[PDB]
Amino acid sequence: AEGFVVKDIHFEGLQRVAVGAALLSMPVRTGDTVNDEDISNTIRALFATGNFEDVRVLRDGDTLLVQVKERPTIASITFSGNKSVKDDMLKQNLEASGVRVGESLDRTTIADIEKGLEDFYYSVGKYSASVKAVVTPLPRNRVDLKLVFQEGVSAEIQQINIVGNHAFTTDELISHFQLRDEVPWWNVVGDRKYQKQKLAGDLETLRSYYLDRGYARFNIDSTQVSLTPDKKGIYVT
Amino acid sequence: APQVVDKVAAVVNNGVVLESDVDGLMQSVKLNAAQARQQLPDDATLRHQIMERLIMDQIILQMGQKMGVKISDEQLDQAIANIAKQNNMTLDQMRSRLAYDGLNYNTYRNQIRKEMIISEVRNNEVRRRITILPQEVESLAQQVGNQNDASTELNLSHILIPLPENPTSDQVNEAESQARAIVDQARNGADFGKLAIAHSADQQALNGGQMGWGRIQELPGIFAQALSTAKKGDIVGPIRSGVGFHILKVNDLRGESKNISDAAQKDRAYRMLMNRKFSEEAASWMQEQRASAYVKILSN
Amino acid sequence: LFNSEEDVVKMSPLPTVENQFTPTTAWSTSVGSGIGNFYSNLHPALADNVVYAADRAGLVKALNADDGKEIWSVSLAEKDGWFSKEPALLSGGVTVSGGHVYIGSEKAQVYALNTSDGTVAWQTKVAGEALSRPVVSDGLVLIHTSNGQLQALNEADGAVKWTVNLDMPSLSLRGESAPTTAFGAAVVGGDNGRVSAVLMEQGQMIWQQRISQATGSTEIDRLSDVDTTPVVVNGVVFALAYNGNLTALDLRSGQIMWKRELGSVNDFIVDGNRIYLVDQNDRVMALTIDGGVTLWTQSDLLHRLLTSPVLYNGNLVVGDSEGYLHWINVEDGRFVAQQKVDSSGFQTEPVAADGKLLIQAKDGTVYSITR
Amino acid sequence: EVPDNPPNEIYATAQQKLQDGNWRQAITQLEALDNRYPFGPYSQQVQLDLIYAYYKNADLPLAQAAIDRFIRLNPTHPNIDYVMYMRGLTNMALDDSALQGFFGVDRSDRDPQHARAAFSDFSKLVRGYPNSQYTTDATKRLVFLKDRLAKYEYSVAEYYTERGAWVAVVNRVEGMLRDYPDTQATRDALPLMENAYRQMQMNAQAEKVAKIIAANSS
Repeated sequence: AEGFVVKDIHFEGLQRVAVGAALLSMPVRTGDTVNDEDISNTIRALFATGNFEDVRVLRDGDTLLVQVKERPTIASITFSGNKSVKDDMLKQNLEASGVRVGESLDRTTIADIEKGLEDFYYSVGKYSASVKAVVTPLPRNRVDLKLVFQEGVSAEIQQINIVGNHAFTTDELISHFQLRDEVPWWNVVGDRKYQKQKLAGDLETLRSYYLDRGYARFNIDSTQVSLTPDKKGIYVT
Repeated sequence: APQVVDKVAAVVNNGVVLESDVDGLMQSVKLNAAQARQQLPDDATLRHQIMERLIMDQIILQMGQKMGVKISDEQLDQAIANIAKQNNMTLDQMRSRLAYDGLNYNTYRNQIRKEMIISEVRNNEVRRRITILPQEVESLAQQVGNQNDASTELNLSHILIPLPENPTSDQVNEAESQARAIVDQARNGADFGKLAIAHSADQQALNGGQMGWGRIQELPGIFAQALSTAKKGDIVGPIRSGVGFHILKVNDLRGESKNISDAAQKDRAYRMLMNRKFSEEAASWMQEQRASAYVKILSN
Repeated sequence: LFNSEEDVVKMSPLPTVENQFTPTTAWSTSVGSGIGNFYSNLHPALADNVVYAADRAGLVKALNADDGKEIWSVSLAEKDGWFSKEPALLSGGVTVSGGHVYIGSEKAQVYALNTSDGTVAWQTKVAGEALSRPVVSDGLVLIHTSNGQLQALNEADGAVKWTVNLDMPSLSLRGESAPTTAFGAAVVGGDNGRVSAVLMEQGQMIWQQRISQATGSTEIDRLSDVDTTPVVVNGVVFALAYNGNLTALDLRSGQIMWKRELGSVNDFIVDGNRIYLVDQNDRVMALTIDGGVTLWTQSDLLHRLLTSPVLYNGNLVVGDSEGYLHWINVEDGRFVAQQKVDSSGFQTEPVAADGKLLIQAKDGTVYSITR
Repeated sequence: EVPDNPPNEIYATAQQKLQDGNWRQAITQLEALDNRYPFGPYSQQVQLDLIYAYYKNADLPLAQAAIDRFIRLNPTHPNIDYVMYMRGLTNMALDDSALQGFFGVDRSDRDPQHARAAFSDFSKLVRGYPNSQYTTDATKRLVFLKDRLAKYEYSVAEYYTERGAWVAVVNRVEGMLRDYPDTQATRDALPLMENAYRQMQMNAQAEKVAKIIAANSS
C-alpha cells in the first residue's frame, strides 16, 4: 500500500558491499506494504551503515530500485611540499586515522586529519603552516589523496623569563634548560626552536632544581607562552 | 518509467537530510505564510534558508544523541495539550490532526519529540556559555527603581495632529475633526498603531506612536492632567495646544504594594538580561556549530 | 638544513610614490641600544615641551623637544650591581602624567621617575611583567600584566589599590591592552577575546562582552587577543580583536551596536565620523562611525609590518619595519609622500602632539619628523 | 613498471608467470592487478595467488599479512580451509633454517614460538574442516610439531638436571606430562623426574615415578 507492493528489490552501484549485507541493512523485507516514511527510514539506515556516499530509492510501481554511490576506495597516498616532516611519520599518522591504501575514504575525517597535522606543525613552532588535502577521482570508483604541505618559517624563542626568582638568577636557571633563549656564536649545533614537550620537561627541570636546594615549597604559579603578531617571535614566561 | 521516491538532499556529518523532510518543511512554511504571505514571499531564498534549517537541526540532533539526551513518551503526554485554544487535546487534537497531516498518528509525536530534543540541547549549551554579573542586573533595574516614585506606572502611546504657528480657524476645525474621528475609531476597536502610522505627525508615527513605560508626573503637564483618571486600555480625546492636537492611549500599567524607599524588581531585570544574553549566545553557538561541522549539499 | 630553505609567505614591495611635500627630520638623538628585536611597547612620550624615551637596557632620557638636546639621563639597572648589572627590561610604554614618568618592566616592576631630575619617586612590584602602557587616571596608574591581571597603583604612594583577574588562554599574542577611562570606568581588552569594564573606586566589574569570533579549533585559529586600546566617544566603545571583529558597544550596557569582520593588534584612530584602522595584514582602511561601511582601502603595504597610525596635519602617518614613513590622504587613501628615516626599522607607535611628530626606531634613535 | 593493459591481459600474464615459476614477476603483476582493481572479478583469485606466490617466494611475513587479510575479509569463503593450511605452512617455514639443516642440526632446542603458532593454525584447520583435502597433511604436521615441542621441553629439563635445579626439572617434566603425555620426549624425560625426586630425598614420589616408568617400560 502507499508505496505499492514491492515485488522485488534491485540494487545499483554496489561494488564492494555484498547484496546480502545491503538487504540486511534495510528495515523492509519486501513487506508488500511500504509507505514513504518506510522509504525514508530505509535511506537513513542505509546511510547509517557508513558504506555509501549517496543513496536514492526509486519506484517502478512493483520494483524498489535502490541506487547507491559507494564511498570511493583509496588508491594511493601522496605527500608533497613537506620539507621537515618526513613521509614515514606522515604515513604512520595516516594509518592511525584510518586512511590507508586499499581502504575506503572517510570524507568526514578529512578535516580531522588536516587539523591534526596543523596541530603537529604548531607544536614544533611552525605557525602559519597549512596542510590541505586534495581528493581526485580515479576511475572504477577510486580516489587519490594528495596532502599539500605549505610550511612557513619556524618561530624562534625570543626570550625565556622567570619572574619571582630572588635566590637564584634567570641566567643560571635557564642554563640547564633544553630550550635556548640565545646561542653563542661558537655553538652552531643548537637553535632557538620551540617544542611543547621540551617546555614541559623544562618546567620539570626547574622544579627539580628548586626542590633539590631544600625549598620544599617551590610552586610554578603559571606559565605563559606568547607569540609575536608576525608569528616568528615566540615568548616564554 | 522509474519514479524517484526519495533521495539525500544534503549530507551532515554522519546524518543526512532527505528531500522528503525538505518538502515537509516547504509545506510547513507555505502554510505559515498562507496566513500572511508577506512573511515569506521569497522562494529560492526560502528554499536555501530551509536547507540551512534542516542542516542545523541535524547537527544539533547528532550532538544531542552523542551526549545522550532522551525523552520519554510520558514527557510527551500533555506537552501538546492545553495549548490549542480551548481544544479537547489528546482526543480532539488527534481527530483534527487526521484532516491536515495525521495520516499516521505517530508522525506528529515523533516530530514533537525531535523538536524537544533539539531545544533541550540548545538551551543546555547556550545557557552554559552565559555568565551574569549582579552588578549588571542591578544597573538595569536601578533606572526603573529610581523612576518608581509613582505608585503606578503607565504604558502609553501618543498621536499628534499638527498645526502651524499661526493656524486659521478652518485649519483648527479640520484638525479637531480629524482628532475626534481618530479618537472615535480607536474607541470603536480600531488599531491604535495603524491610526498613529496613518495620521500621527509625531516622530513615533512609524513606530506606532508607542511611548513606552513612564511615570505620570514626568509627562507633559497636559498629559499628566488628562491621564490623572485614566486606566488600562483607555482612549482619551484630543488636547488643544499651540502646535496641534494630542491624543493619548494607555496600553498597560504596573505596580506593587511594597514601599519603594528597587523593591522586588531585579528579578524582571534578570529575566530580560538573561533573554538577551541567551539570544546572543544562541546566535554565536548556531554559527560556531555550522562552521565546525561537515556539510555537503547534493541537492543538485 | 631546511630552516634556511624555508621561505615566508608574503611581503609587499615598496610602493612607488611622488612626494607632494618634502618631509625632513628636525633632529635625531640616540637613546641607547633600543628595544632591539624584542616586541615591546616602549615608545617616547611628550609633555610640556620635553621628550622622554628609554630602552630595554634601562636608560631613560629626557630631551628638549625643540632640538633634541639632552636635559637629563639616568639608568634603572641594579644600583649596587647585585647581579651583572642586569637590564631593567623596560617594556611598558613611557607615560608622563603630572610630574611623574611611569615605565613598566618585564621584571614585574613599575618605576615612577621624577620629571624635574629623573630620580626614582617610587617603585612597585606587580603581579607579573608589565607589557602594557601605564594609564594614569583619577589618581591611579593602571597596569595590565602578562598573566591577565589589571592592577591599580596609587599615583603618589605607589601601593597597589585593587586587582582584577582576567582569563589567560594557553597561547596568546605578545603584548597587553592599555585600559581607557570614561566617567570612572576603565574599559580594557583581554587576551581571551573579551572587552571588560571595571570601576576605579574598587575595581568592581560592570560588564564583560565577547568581541572575538574564534571560528576554529586549533590554537592558531583560536587566537583572539584584544591587544588594542578601546576608544570611547559619545557613550560608545570601539574595540577590535585579532582575527576578531571591529565592534561598537554601549558604554553603559556593553551591548553590541554593530559588528565588522576586521582584525588587528595595532591601535586605531576615531575622529569625526571615521575610523582609520590598520588591518592585521598591514592594510590601511577608513570606515564610518555609524557602521562598518568602508570609505577607502590602501592595500599597497601588505605584510610590511606597519606600526599603528597617527593623524598628523590631517594626514595619516604610518611607520614600516624597513624604516620608511608613509603619508596617506585621509579623504582618498592615496599615498601623499614617502621617506626613508632609519635603517633599523620601526615597530612601536609614533607620537603626534602639540604640532610635533615623534617616532623611535628599533635601535633607539628618537626622530622628530617635521614637514 | 607494470603496463596498464586491460585487466584480462594483466591476469593472463600473471598466470603465465606463475606457471613458469618466476615468482617475483608474477608477484609484481598480481600486486598491480590488485592495487589497480581492488574490488573486481579477480579479487579473490588474485589474493589467493598472491598468498601462494609469497609462500613460494619466501616472503613469509607478506604471506601472513595476506592470509590475515583474506581471512578477515572473507570469513566464509568456500576455499578458506586452503588459507588456514597455508598459514600453517608459513608458520612451519618460519621454524626452519637451511644452513643448520645442511649440517644435520636438531633444531628442537631453538625458539618454539613459530612451532606453537603452526600447531595452533593446523589444529584450527583440522577441527574446523575435518573433510578438507589438507586434513591428512595437517594431522601429520601436527604430530611432528607436538614431538618437536616436547623435545624442547625435554632439552630444558635435561639442562636443569645438569645444573642441579631439581625443582625446575620436576616442574618441567610435570608440565610435559600434562601437555604432551603421549610423545616420546615425555617417556625419555620420566627418568629425569625420578632422579630429581631422588636427589631431594623425596623417596615416595621417586617410587611413584619408577612405577610409572616400569608400567611403560617400552
